[PDB]
Amino acid sequence: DILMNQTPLSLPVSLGDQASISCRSSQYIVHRNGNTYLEWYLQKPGQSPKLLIYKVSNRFSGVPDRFSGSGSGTDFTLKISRVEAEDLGVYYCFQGSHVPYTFGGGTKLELKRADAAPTVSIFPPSSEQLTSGGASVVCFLNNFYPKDINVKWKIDGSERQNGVLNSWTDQDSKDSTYSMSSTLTLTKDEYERHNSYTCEATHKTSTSPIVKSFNRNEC
Amino acid sequence: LKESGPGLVQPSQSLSITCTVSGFSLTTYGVHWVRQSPGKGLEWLGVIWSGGSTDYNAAFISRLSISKDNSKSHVFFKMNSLQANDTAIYYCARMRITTDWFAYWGQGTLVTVSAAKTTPPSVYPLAPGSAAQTNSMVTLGCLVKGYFPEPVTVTWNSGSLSSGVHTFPAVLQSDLYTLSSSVTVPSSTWPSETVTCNVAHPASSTKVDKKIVPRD
Ligand SMILES: *[C@@H]1O[C@H](CO)[C@@H](O)[C@H](O)[C@H]1NC(C)=O
Ligand SMILES: [Ca+2]
Repeated sequence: DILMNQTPLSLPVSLGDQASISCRSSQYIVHRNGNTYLEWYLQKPGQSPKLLIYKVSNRFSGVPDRFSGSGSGTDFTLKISRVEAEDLGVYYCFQGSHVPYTFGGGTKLELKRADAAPTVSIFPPSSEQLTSGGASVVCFLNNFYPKDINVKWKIDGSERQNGVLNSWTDQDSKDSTYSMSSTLTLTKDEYERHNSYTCEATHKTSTSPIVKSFNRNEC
Repeated sequence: LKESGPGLVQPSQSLSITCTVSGFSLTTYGVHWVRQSPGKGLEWLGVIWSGGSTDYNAAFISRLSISKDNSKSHVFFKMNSLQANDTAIYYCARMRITTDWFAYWGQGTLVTVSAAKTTPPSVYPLAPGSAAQTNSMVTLGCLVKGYFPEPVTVTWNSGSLSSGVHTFPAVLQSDLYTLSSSVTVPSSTWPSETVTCNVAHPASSTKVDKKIVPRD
């Protein structure tokens, strides 16, 4: 089973930059009937993937000069000479040499901008929810950049992992920031066995984590 | 490439998608099938070759068949024993390309795997904690929990607070969808002036409004 490793995972760029995405395979991508099947696909949000390069280096119809592909064996590279806004999205390589055929994990091309710390807001369970026998604690982490962030729930000084659902927005087309909601859900009874609830966010903009918490006691 | 199939299948059951091809002959070209799980990248499932034989991704080979009818230009994707994590967009496609013409993809077919009946959401208003600090801006929230199917529509003061809203993609757990919405307003506007979450769920024909009141 051929593993395709794309790097970087995330590539921030300013419009007009040169950009390079790398794809390394775990086996030699050998020819079939004289054809080397290495292909690059771009997916923009809300759309089908679309072919950019096929047979390693060949631009597909309607694909601009700025896109080029190269490589052989186990090392392949897609290059964009000067990035436009229409190129922002996720890029996937694909190999059609060895069954079963495999995509890489994808590389997200995103717009660079000035760093921005998340606005963190934490919310105790609604009273109306406790009445139904459930309890969900909700943390919003809004308008940060870069995308890289860690979110950790703490209950009474203990990291908690079960019951946690996360969800994120893609890059905002107004201000180029990211946002995220984290939701720790427990039974009413488990929620009542404790008092201090904390959402902790580690991010580039702060040397020590950004913390928000409440005591159930107070609500 | 035109696709048809069910948007909704129940966990133990099967899934058939039809891909109707036009412009090329299935006697000449293979057709591939690919999918995309909600959080995830593209994944290759299988191929049916021009000569009629098939190859598959090893994680699926035991429960997936691709079949075709050369005369009616149909390709069929049949998969057994679906599970919640088989929820995805499924595409048919031409791949392993040798020339520009004939490299089409299908639109994609969204398939959702769930046991749940049509279920309206529980909507919960989220005021800040009693001790939370006040700055110029205050953030409020809405939790739309335990509904099925997608979509819901979340507005704040009937759309008037659009700027400053974040609505987050729903995530599917235990057969039901849950999503979150945050709005951020000047502290001079709340709690002085009323802020409300309006939630609509077309499938259950429910419309629910929920005032964000401080906890006393
Ligand atoms: C998906 O969930 C099913 C049912 O619990 C499980 O058998 C399977 O291992 C899971 N597979 C993946 C890739 O998550
Ligand atoms: Ca074969």
